[PDB]
Amino acid sequence: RPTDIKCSESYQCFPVCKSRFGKTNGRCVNGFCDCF
Repeated sequence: RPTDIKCSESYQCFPVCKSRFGKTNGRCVNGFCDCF
């Protein structure tokens, strides 16, 4: 899902998502993290 976690780039999200939610990967949609 999309969040409100601000990001400039996708590789910023990926580890945050893996850490926090335990998701497989993350990607920066419209400057906000989308984890999946």
